[PDB]
Parts: sequence; structure tokens; C-alpha cells
Amino acid sequence: NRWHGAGSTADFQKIIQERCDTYTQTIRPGSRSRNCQAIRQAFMSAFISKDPCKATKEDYNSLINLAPPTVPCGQQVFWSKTKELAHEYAKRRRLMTLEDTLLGYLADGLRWCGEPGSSDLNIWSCPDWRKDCRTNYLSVFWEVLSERFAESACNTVRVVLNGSLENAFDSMSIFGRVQAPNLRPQVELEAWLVHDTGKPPSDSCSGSSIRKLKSILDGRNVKFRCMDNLSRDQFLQR
Amino acid sequence: LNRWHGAGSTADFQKIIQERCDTYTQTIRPGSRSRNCQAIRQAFMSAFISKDPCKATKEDYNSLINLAPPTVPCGQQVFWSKTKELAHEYAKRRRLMTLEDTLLGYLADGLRWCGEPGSSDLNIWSCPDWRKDCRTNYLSVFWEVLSERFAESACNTVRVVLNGSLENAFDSMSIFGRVQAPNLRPQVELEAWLVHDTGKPPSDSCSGSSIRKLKSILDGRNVKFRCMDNLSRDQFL
Ligand SMILES: NC(=O)c1ccc[n+]([C@@H]2O[C@H](COP(=O)([O-])OP(=O)(O)OC[C@H]3O[C@@H](n4cnc5c(N)ncnc54)[C@H](O)[C@@H]3O)[C@@H](O)[C@H]2F)c1
Ligand SMILES: *[C@@H]1O[C@H](CO)[C@@H](O[C@@H]2O[C@H](CO)[C@@H](O)[C@H](O)[C@H]2NC(C)=O)[C@H](O)[C@H]1NC(C)=O
Ligand SMILES: *[C@@H]1O[C@H](CO)[C@@H](O[C@@H]2O[C@H](CO)[C@@H](O)[C@H](O)[C@H]2NC(C)=O)[C@H](O)[C@H]1NC(C)=O
Repeated sequence: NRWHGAGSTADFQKIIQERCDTYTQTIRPGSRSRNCQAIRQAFMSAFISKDPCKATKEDYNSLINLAPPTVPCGQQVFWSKTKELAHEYAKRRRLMTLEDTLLGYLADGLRWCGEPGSSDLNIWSCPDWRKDCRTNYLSVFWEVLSERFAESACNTVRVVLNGSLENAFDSMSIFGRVQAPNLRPQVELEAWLVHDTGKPPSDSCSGSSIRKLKSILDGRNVKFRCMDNLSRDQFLQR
Repeated sequence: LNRWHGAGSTADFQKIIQERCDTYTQTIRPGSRSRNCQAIRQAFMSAFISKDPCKATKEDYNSLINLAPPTVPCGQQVFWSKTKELAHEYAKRRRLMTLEDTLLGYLADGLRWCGEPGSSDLNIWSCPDWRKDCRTNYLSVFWEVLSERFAESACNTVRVVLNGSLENAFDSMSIFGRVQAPNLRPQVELEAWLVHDTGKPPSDSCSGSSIRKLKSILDGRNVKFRCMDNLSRDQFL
């Protein structure tokens, strides 16, 4: 197919419904009950048969309202450029990243796109964010989910950043661009800049990029505590 | 066209929306960054103009709510039902926030609006009454959409000001009842303040039908509940 991105995950619909069952029954049973058939149907309806490069935030409002990415106060974890580590940290400390919310869990690691005049997914290729269009259903999903995740944050939240990069805070990242500026006001944020096993840090809490982050948080009336110069192992020990 | 049961659209609706948006974003609650009030007003108009006033859906307000979500800091939220004036004077004095203190709630408070298919203008003549005409009207749908997100957004300790004075301080069919209470997140703690007129005595209290009503809803959602009754209008304020 013509897009520069990999095609939709095979059997997407089955995966998201089975993941929904597993999540609602065995991961976060609670609660209030949710219909996973309805959630799957809402997920498909958001993007199926639509122009794969005209995704808007508004296409996802209904899906999100069925299961907002809300995490109990003091359990929320943000991350940027630290995928593996942040999730290991969350899993071990019993915390929740975006990928641990119902909708994040459904979509984590999946790919999807549709095609006008078709009720099927495009399993051949999907729009690439850089080569094709930013406004694609995969990228917009994560942007909008990220935004609501940031909005619903409460009490103490933590963020895991990459101390082996020149700028641990990337203002063009999803964290920098969508999450930090939408963080609920008056929450408290603790940041951990963590470096490879490995090697001396390339960024710190005193670096320019973190000062940029503090400036955004000052604006959101968010108290900020930053810790750095820790290796992955040292971090996971504290 | 004057066929509906409800008062027509507020005259100057568009001007009023723009003025209030400027006031809110510049003088009341300046944000950490700017919101484009022209864009907000355009989105508000586009939601309903030239549409069947009885075919409103929540989706019609997606763009608008995305421009200005009615969310606020934990512990800040004041809910109300049948206690508008009291609740708002309460909120003001304690520097808390009702829905009407959010950007969109502030824009829309006390206004009416509806359109008519094939017309680019508001219907100044009449608009659908939510009882006598249709529930799916742009005025009722707006408040339900806003109310739901505001309730969703609540965290830590939040409060609701009830009246009674009424045989049922908690009306299960009010917006608070259908839409707010049932959308509070688990572990949120709701304080209910049953305030009678003062005024001769009450009519309802933290014991009654109406509450086993509310409390029941909170239970089963995992919302903690504190009910303070036997309070007057002067005590409370
Ligand atoms: N500012 C407002 O006009 C407003 C309207 C509706 C709802 N709210 C939000 O919900 C709560 C109050 O609504 P309520 O229905 O619990 O309280 P009432 O005093 O019973 O009603 C307030 C106004 O809403 C109207 N109302 C109630 N149900 C509907 C409906 N289904 N459709 C249109 N209007 C309705 C009602 O007639 C009254 O003028 C309050 O916490 C606030 F957050 C605000
Ligand atoms: C900080 O960022 C770097 C760059 O992304 C990460 O290193 C990559 O990690 C992946 C996943 O293990 C490897 O497959 C790549 O080979 C690595 N790329 C490079 C350029 O080294 C690193 O894991 C991050 N560090 C922390 C502490 O999260
Ligand atoms: C409880 O409900 C009653 C009835 O709505 C409220 O009384 C009204 O208040 C307004 C504003 O002062 C008056 O103009 C109306 O005449 C009143 N209506 C009736 C039927 O009395 C009363 O304000 C509410 N009490 C509290 C504590 O909010």
C-alpha cells in the first residue's frame, strides 16, 4: 500500500475487545462496569471509513467519554523517552502510566487506520507522522488521550525522564507539548532524570531543558521537585 | 418561527458571548496561556446554528468543549441543585468554583439559544422547551455535556449545596442527579450540605428517601459521602 507507515495490526477488533475484557475483569475490576463491545464499537467508529489524514481531536471525544484515562490520585506516572524504564518503574511500584489506563492498555503497541469507502482497516499501510501526515488516527488518539490524562492528574504525580539525552525535556514531545502544559493546576510533580547504566549523564535538573519545564509548571501553579544523577538501577532502588 | 414553548434566543447572544469571554480570560481567570475568544465564539455558534433545534447531540459540542474544558483544581468544585443563588454566593465567599465559574459555564450562564434549519441566524422568536418540546435541544445538551465533564473532573473533597425545604433535597431526575453525581470518580469525597430556608423548618434531611437516593448512587461508584443537614441559610453562609 501507499502510506509510509506500517499497516494496521491484524485482527485489531478482536485484540481491543479481548484486551478490554481482560482489563475490566482481571486488571482493574471495581468500580463501575463498562461494556467492552460498546467500547470496541466506539473505537472503530472513530476512524473507520474516514480520510486517514484528517483525524481531529473531536473524532475521539465519544470514545474517551466511555472510559476517560483517569488514574487514582498519587498513582499517576508520566514519561518521555524512557518507555521501558517508566513501565518497569510503574509495574514495580504499583503505579499507572497512560498505557495502564483502560484505553491506553487497549491501544498500547497497536497500529490502526481506515480508508474512505471501506468499513475495513487498512492492514497494508498507514500514514506515517513525518512522511505522510501528523493528523492521522494513531497519532491523534495518543495526543488526545495524553491531554485528558494530564488534565485528570491529581495530587502527587511523577515523571520519568531520560538523563542520557542532551535535553531530557523535549518541548516538541508529547509530554512537553501536550501533557505538561495541560497538567491540572495545583498538583505536585516529581521528576526523575535517569541515565543509562552505563555512562555519565548528558542532562540534569539544572540544564536548560528542565528550566523550560519548571517555567511551564510555574505557570500551571504546579510545585516541582527534580531528582537527577541516578542510573536506571539506582533509580529503581529509590 | 414561534412554534416552540420556550423563550426565544437571547438577543445579542453573539456579542454577549464575546464580551464574557474577554472578561473571563483577561480579568476573571487569566490562564497560563491564551485562549482565542473569537475561535471559542465561532465554535459555540457552529455547534447549533442552521440545525434542527431538536436534533442536538453531545457530539455537536465536541469542538467547543475541546477549546475550553470545564476542569478545575482538586477540592475546588461546588455542585448545586435548586440552590443556585445560595451555592454561588457560597462559592464566591469561599473562593471556590461552580460550573458557572468555568469559562464555558460563565459564557452561557442565564442565556438561551437555538437555530433553525436553512437559516444562518438565531431563532429570536422561540426555542424548544426541554419539557414541552424535546430533551434533545441545544440548551439542555450543552449543560449536560458541561456538567458531565465538570463532574468527571472532580477530585479530593468536593461539595454539593442542596435545598430542603424540599421533600426531596436530592432529585434523581435533576442534572445533578442524572448527570453529575453518577459521574464522580471513585475515592472523591462528596460533602452534601442540606440547607433549609430559615425559613421555618426543613422538609428533608440526611436521613430520608432523597438521600438513601444519593448515597446509594455514591455507594457502588466508590464515592465517600458526608451529609451535613439541619442547616439554615444564615448558619451555612
Ligand atoms: N447554570 C445553569 O443554568 C445550569 C443548568 C443546568 C445544570 N447546571 C449544573 O448542574 C447542577 C444544577 O442542575 P440541576 O438540574 O441539578 O439543578 P436544578 O436547580 O434542578 O436546575 C437548574 C436549572 O437547570 C434546569 N434543568 C434541569 N434539568 C434540565 C434539562 N434536562 N434540560 C434543560 N434544563 C434542565 C432547571 O429547569 C433549572 O433552571 C449544578 O451543579 C451545575 F453544575 C447548571
Ligand atoms: C534514553 O534514550 C535512549 C535513546 O532512545 C535509549 O536508548 C535506546 O533504548 C532502546 C530500547 O532499549 C534500544 O533498543 C536502543 O538501541 C537505544 N538507542 C540508543 C541510541 O542508545 C535509552 O534506553 C534511554 N535511557 C533511559 C534511562 O531510559
Ligand atoms: C430553596 O428553594 C426555594 C424555591 O425555589 C427558593 O425560594 C425562591 O427564591 C427566589 C430568590 O429569592 C425567590 O425569588 C422565589 O420567590 C423563591 N421561590 C419560592 C417558591 O419560595 C429558595 O431560595 C431555596 N433556598 C435556598 C437555601 O437556596
